[PDB]
Amino acid sequence: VDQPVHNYMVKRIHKRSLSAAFAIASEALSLLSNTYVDGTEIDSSLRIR
Amino acid sequence: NARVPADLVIVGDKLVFLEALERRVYQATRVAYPLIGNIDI
Amino acid sequence: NTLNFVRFLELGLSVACICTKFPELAYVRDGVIQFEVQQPMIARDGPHP
Repeated sequence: VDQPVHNYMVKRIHKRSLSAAFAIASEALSLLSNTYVDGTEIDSSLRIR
Repeated sequence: NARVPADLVIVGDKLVFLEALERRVYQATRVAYPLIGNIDI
Repeated sequence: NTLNFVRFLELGLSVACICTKFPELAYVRDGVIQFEVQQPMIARDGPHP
């Protein structure tokens, strides 16, 4: 004679990640830091670029 | 919900999607597409 | 007999080029074109740079 069975199963999570890089050059960093400002009509275009 | 252009096929008695994402994703990048895996014999 | 005159626009080959009129072509020493093409990026993890 048989009896009915109950099953208990437990799973767990698995952790991963994603990575992406983003670089700015030294000249653009010097333009964005508002250091050595001079000739405001010709450096504004470089800053906008 | 939003309306999206995507094809739907019927297999057996189930309505499934059929995506072949190779132009939307993995195009003009530096990564290799999966589902092109290798076998060893 | 009379000839059947061909115009280039009515031909099917006119779809393969962009014709444009330029009168001062004899003075042009060098003419250039420019392209700025960017590419997408996928994001991953693990033992990858």
